[PDB]
Amino acid sequence: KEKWGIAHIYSSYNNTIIHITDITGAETISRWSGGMVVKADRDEPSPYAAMLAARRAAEEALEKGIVGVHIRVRAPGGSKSKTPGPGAQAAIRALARAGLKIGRVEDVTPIPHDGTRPKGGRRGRRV
Amino acid sequence: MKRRPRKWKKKGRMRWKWIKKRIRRLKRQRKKERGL
Amino acid sequence: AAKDKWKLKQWYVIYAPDFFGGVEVGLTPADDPEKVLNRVVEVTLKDITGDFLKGHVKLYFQVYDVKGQNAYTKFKGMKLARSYIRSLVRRRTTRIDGIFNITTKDGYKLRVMAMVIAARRIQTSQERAIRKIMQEIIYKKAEELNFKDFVLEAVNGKIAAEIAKEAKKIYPLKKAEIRKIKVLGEPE
Amino acid sequence: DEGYPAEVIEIIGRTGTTGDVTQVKVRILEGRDKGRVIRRNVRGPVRVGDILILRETEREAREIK
RNA sequence: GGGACCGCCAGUGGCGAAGGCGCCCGGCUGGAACGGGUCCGACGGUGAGGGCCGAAGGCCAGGGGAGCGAACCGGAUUAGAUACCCGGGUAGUCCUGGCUGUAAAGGAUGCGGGCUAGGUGUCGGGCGAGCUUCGAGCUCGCCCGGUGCCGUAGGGAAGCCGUUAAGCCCGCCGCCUGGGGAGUACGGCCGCAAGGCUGAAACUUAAAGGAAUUGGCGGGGGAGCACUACAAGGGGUGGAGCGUGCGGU
RNA sequence: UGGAGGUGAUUUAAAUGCCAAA
Ligand SMILES: [Mg+2]
Ligand SMILES: [Mg+2]
Ligand SMILES: [Mg+2]
Ligand SMILES: [Mg+2]
Ligand SMILES: [Mg+2]
Ligand SMILES: [Mg+2]
Ligand SMILES: [Mg+2]
Ligand SMILES: [Mg+2]
Ligand SMILES: [Mg+2]
Ligand SMILES: [Mg+2]
Ligand SMILES: [Mg+2]
Ligand SMILES: [Mg+2]
Ligand SMILES: [Mg+2]
Repeated sequence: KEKWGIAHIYSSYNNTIIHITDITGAETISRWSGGMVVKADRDEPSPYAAMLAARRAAEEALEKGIVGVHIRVRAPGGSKSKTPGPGAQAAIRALARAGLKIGRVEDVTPIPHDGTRPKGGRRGRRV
Repeated sequence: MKRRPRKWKKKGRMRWKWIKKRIRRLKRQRKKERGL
Repeated sequence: AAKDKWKLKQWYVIYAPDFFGGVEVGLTPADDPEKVLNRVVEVTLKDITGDFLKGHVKLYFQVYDVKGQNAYTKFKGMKLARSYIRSLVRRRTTRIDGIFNITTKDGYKLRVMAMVIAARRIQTSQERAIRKIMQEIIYKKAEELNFKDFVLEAVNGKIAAEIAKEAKKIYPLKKAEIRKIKVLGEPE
Repeated sequence: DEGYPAEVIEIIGRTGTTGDVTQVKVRILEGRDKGRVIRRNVRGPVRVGDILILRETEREAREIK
């Protein structure tokens, strides 16, 4: 019939990870990060690295019979930043251009109800 | 110690907190030399 | 070698539980049939029954039995989408939450989270009165029905309509919902 | 391999560290994405009706004020 | 499996003497506002001595230890870097029973009483009128008590304050008397310790201190401009020999 | 029109003041 999967996208200020699994989440189809396609640490979070990694992952998934995906995009969350980096939308767009159908899109950043304390002291980074 | 909020102003002097620490260091030494 | 290990997998069909129709919801790959147990799949209510209104309701089904190429599921929990609840909460309104532990007629342990939104800011005593009304209605319904009927009424919106009708006596309302359900234990 | 021709339809404004770059909007004339309208950064003098040769057509420049 | 913490709603919003207090249900308990042809009958204000409460940190015994993190151990930056930045990390932060009694503990404004234009928000109670889906609901007006803003007379060096006075009057207690030496020395009391409360002189000095003005400056913001600015370009000087000017000898 | 608060951020390195004035 139709084999649908899930694309988990992890976006921070330092890197991007694109991880395609099956509908239940328990079996991995492909997994590509920014440091696997570019050679400079400075370029790992850039949008272009996101496009390259997304294209590699989409090809590997298409060869194995996946037809479309649902998307789950997240920032680090927790006691770290709640805002996704610059490579989220670029990764989302490059999946559709590569041949997959796109289902529903949502963000699953984990948000505390007044949880743990953040690193940096009571004055924070002083640069 | 007694409060002199005029001492906390920074024009023409060093920080009052560290003057206080220096005074307290100097007072420990006199106390220890007394008991001997 | 890696491409060799992929070819050993077979694809299993996942079915909805009996009282949701028992329709197909997807396929999962696995090499050994025992590894399919306890896997969880999330689907919306709109897929089960076509209606573009109930697309923010998410249901969780868990695998328990495999026979041939088919896997069968049990109801596990329900939740409303984050973007939907995040849009109801505004300034100059009041949000009332109540979290209750219940037992159905046939000894099922559930935890239920219900939410109510009022048209304006209200005093805390009125919040307590509304929460008490919610507790009474939910306890009576749980004592009255069986597990399947309770779940169906919780996702169809009937309990929320009853709660709103009863709680209009304290203050006019804007919304009333069952926010979340999780199953805690099962009969022996 | 030989690029894709695109045509300038609007000038937006100057940018860059020393004001050497212009942002424009182009419409693709060839390939898979014929007809699409995207914005780009161009170096050198340019006017409406010029034709650019793009080596790739999936990168879009960040909008300026 | 574990320890800490209760997001959005949340509001110059609420409660408390101050410090402080925010998930939900049940039990015990303190204070205040409004309504009152109820009772007592000046029983009141302030308060030297004296008493109780009191953030964080620290100390003494016994538990706990997720995250963060004085000291400390490594990696960088730098002329150096005992720091700022990055990876780790002990005490501590949490619970029970005690000690300590300190903060820009700031409304930098002690407490009670009478009086002296207005305007406009918001929280609690009461009264009147009009709606209503009959709601412990909505809108408007007035009285009392809290909590904000703009402002008349008056006050003030001015900033500003102005029925929530820093205005005019009737009370009681505390404190101050140019800048430093100094919150030090000596004596005493208190504390396990760390420390707390009390507190001079010889000598030195012509200002120290406050509010506002005009400029100049900022590794502050905005707007503009220049080939003795850059960007895009064309030609060069800096290396050699010589002409000429300057320093030195 | 003019004010009072709150939450976020803020891209390497960059020390000093001599002849004078008399
Ligand atoms: Mg890397
Ligand atoms: Mg620096
Ligand atoms: Mg003074
Ligand atoms: Mg560190
Ligand atoms: Mg305070
Ligand atoms: Mg009222
Ligand atoms: Mg008032
Ligand atoms: Mg005023
Ligand atoms: Mg002494
Ligand atoms: Mg020049
Ligand atoms: Mg140039
Ligand atoms: Mg030469
Ligand atoms: Mg200097």
